[PDB]
Amino acid sequence: YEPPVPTRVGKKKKKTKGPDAASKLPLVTPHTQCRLKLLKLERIKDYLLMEEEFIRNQEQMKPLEEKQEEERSKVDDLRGTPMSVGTLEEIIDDNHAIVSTSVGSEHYVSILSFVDKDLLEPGCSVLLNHKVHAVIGVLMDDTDPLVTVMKVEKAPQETYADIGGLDNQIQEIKESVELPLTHPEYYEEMGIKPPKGVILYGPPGTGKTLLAKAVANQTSATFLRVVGSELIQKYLGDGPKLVRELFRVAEEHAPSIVFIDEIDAIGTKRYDSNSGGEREIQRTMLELLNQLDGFDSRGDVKVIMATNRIETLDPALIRPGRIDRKIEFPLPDEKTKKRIFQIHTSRMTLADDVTLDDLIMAKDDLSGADIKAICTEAGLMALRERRMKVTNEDFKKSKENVLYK
Amino acid sequence: VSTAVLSITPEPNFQLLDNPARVMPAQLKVLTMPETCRYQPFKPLSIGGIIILKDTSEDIEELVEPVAAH
Amino acid sequence: LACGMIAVGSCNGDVTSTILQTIMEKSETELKDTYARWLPLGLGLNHLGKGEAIEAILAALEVVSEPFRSFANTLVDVCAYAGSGNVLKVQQLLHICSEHFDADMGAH
Amino acid sequence: LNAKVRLLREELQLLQEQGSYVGEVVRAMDKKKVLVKVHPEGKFVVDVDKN
Amino acid sequence: STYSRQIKQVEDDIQQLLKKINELTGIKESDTGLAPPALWDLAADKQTLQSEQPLQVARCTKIINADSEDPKYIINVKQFAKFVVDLSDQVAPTDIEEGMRVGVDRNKYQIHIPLPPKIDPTVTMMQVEEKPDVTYSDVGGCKEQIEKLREVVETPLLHPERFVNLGIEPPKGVLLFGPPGTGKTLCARAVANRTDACFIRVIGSELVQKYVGEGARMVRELFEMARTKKACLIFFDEIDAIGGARFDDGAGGDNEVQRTMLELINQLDGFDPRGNIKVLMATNRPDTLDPALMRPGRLDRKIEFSLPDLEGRTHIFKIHARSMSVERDIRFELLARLCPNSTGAEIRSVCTEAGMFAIRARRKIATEKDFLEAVNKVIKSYAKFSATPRYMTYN
Ligand SMILES: Nc1ncnc2c1ncn2[C@@H]1O[C@H](COP(=O)(O)OP(=O)(O)OP(=O)(O)O)[C@@H](O)[C@H]1O
Ligand SMILES: Nc1ncnc2c1ncn2[C@@H]1O[C@H](COP(=O)(O)OP(=O)(O)OP(=O)(O)O)[C@@H](O)[C@H]1O
Ligand SMILES: [Mg+2]
Ligand SMILES: [Mg+2]
Repeated sequence: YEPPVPTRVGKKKKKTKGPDAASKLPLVTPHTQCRLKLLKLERIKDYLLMEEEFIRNQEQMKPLEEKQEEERSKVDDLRGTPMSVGTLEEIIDDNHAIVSTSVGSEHYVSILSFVDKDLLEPGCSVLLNHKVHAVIGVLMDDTDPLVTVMKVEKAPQETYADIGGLDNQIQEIKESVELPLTHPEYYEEMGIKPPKGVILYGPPGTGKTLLAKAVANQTSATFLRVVGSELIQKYLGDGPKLVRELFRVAEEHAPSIVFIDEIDAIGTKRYDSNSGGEREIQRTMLELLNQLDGFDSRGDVKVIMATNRIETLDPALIRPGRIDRKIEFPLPDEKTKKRIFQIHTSRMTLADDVTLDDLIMAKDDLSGADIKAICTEAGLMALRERRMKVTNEDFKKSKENVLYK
Repeated sequence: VSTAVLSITPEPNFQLLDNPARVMPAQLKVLTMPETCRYQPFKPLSIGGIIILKDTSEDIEELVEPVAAH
Repeated sequence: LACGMIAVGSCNGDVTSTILQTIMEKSETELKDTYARWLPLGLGLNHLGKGEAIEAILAALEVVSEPFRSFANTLVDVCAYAGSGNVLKVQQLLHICSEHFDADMGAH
Repeated sequence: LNAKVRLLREELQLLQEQGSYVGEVVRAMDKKKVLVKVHPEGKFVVDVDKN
Repeated sequence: STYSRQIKQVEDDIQQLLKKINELTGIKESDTGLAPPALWDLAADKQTLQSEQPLQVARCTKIINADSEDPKYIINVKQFAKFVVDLSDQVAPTDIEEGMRVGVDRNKYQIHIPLPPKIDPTVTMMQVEEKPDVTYSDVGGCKEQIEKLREVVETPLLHPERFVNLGIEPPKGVLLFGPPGTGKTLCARAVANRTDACFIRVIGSELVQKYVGEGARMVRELFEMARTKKACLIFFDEIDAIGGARFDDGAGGDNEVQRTMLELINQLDGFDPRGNIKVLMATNRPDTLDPALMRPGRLDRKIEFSLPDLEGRTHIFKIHARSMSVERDIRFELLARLCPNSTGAEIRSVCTEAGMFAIRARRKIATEKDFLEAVNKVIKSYAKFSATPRYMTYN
């Protein structure tokens, strides 16, 4: 006896996912409505006419058994009903595989011809005949709930115009997560790949997450948001597993932007639910190191990290190649404070006795979050008195509310 | 179809039934021989069955040739 | 094959005439051999990419016995329209491919 | 009363017809298919009755 | 615009034609894993469904009376049962051994086909099937390191005849160590690109498992499936995730990870021969590795990826600025002199930031001033976040 030899190279499925399939018509150039585009379109049309006539003839003199609807009905009969859902454990041969049913019992069954053999990889969910357990299909796995958790379905309403004073920071982040997608020709003509990673660091409330929201508003790439503390799991190896799956999902929806917000919180916070102590956190960090810049080839995945404690991060995590740009978000100056106050009171109906110049120096260490909280709480005080116009007394109470106590 | 053209390139209201006539039980009430025929039935033609026919004329007798059993 | 390769795309009269003479001199059973398939090819190589210069050649090939005549005609016609993108000739070729035969008759 | 008697006699044959599994629907699919999870028996891709 | 009406007419005709074609041929479903109908061998599928019976996977346990002509085989059919069966007439008695997986029928459970050993799918995916896009030409300043790595991990596989003749046993283990960004994983990717044998990439964090003994099981299965190949390479990136030194801290501090590391060590050099596996580990913290793991016979070669010297930094600058639209008189030697202790990653970032400075000024060519500003921004301004000064104490 000799073991079977597969004809397919490797054991993994085809990398390409969600293509145009048989509708991959040749890209006709130029897009301008000229006679050359017209001639190329006519040529495609003549080839389609010839194809249509040939296929019609062949199906015309094909036997009654061999017809498209008849062959589909025969495929349905071969599959039968119900179609059990098992797990592809191993691909023994091109048309033979070991599959395990839901009851944990394995079977050496045959893969039928109509199965999409390039969709078969170990661990993939397959559909088997109920009686003979032969592989009759591959089940398109439904989106994981975790896939839904990361993905930002609706773009945030905060735009770059809602950010005041962070001109240089906006430029630096646009050069790394927005310009490479909108205008890749700059980078291609310059002969450089775009800056790989970006980390936004600064005191709390300075606008790091606001800039990430603005990026997510004006991005054509899938946006995945993960808090650093979410990477701390309750079981050993579950942290590295979560990081690995997060970047796998990022690779699936390429191009994508991975926003690991509050990354330092993975290390600055210790929870007793974490079975492993600092060592499991270190293993999770090593997995993150591999994902950021490691052996596996990375697609069109951009990583944005934010933290108010960058001194607590492992320096190998933010090393160049993993995080190329380190964008600092300083506490706003007077011009930026005035811009922030005008931004957050733009929809407000301020009173004539309210001046933003006095509020500009409510505290020396005033941030954008403090200003927004001042405005929101002043509006709340106006709401308490059943008013739509916010008075200077409302802002005065706001300052003693949010900043103090 | 040829090659694709490329870019360049009045029931009647009565019926005469012969003799013998396969007549329905319902047909009897609606069946009556033509008036001008040389034969006239003894019983009403709606009765059915074997009917003797009075002969008005004494011309040649155009009888019915018997058929042979299968 | 050689004489076609020397005179590829040249429409050489001598090579065409001698290839036609060799083709029609062979017996019908002799043409069953697949090496005879090379005789039109060189002929086809003679008129490679020439286009509508094969009509005289096709008329000459009409007298050849079948099914070798269909093979030779298809070969020379294709070689004449090689690298031209003429959708009409592709339509003719697909019409030839349309009618399938239940091998010997289906060589072309 | 006769309908009651007839239904009673047919009920004996009906009760011998095998019972139906109870499953949870994961998602509907094309061609009137449904991905279900039978209570102890994992997942299945089942057809849908015309009714 | 004069052709626009005809453009849209022919485009709609083409779309209708494509839909019509797809009507007769196929291309549909794709959620139940259906192949295009052009690949449907339905008659052969029916013949397979009838003739080719399904086979349940069991494990042979004991052969009774193997010497005589009636050998009985005790098989353990997974979660199903345990049976005493006999081989089918189409299987040689010497083709079934104790402890190996077999496939049996559902009627009499007679052994019908010996089967490959069970391997975890996560272990199976660890083998590299798409080689990286990095060659040895993309690593600068590591001439001696690359030569030492190649003469261990590539030369014995390429030309074994040069070693057997002289009774020479080549080293079977390499540890690449150095500060972050120095090129350990880059050289590993170059090896995987150039190699022809089976290459398996293992990240240490992937060997950490929830349950007790699972990481050791993954290591065992990794070396089992590595032994099913004539020649194999295993890459252990960031081996310090599981390769830490054994210690006793009163409690069970890192006991399971130490057991995983011990299993890896036993596979590398234990009672049983390792095989033709040539392992390769990269770490930026080699001081934390266990002394038994850092021992010849498990890690025979210790290649240090120290920071590049002046010539190495100039070579890296040339490598990363090769496709740059630089000016004519870029003094790359001066730039290499301006960053004394800098990793290759910092040099790549310097090149990228010089290009970004040129792009931001709407210029298609990066001047020397742009590279100087890039050096200031990367080497100097970002030096607060440099991993270099802390990590050369570890290396
Ligand atoms: N420069 C700014 N201009 C305008 N609004 C700002 C600015 N900085 C902060 N804000 C406002 O403050 C809110 C809260 O700030 P944000 O969450 O972005 O800060 P952060 O620096 O990411 O803080 P943390 O470190 O706490 O995560 C934002 O939603 C935004 O409305
Ligand atoms: N010697 C070198 N020659 C050329 N480029 C280099 C060199 N060393 C590093 N680089 C560049 O810097 C990047 C650093 O990534 P790399 O995978 O090599 O780091 P590493 O040494 O594995 O780091 P870590 O210890 O953090 O895993 C490489 O991808 C490459 O672009
Ligand atoms: Mg935040
Ligand atoms: Mg590395």
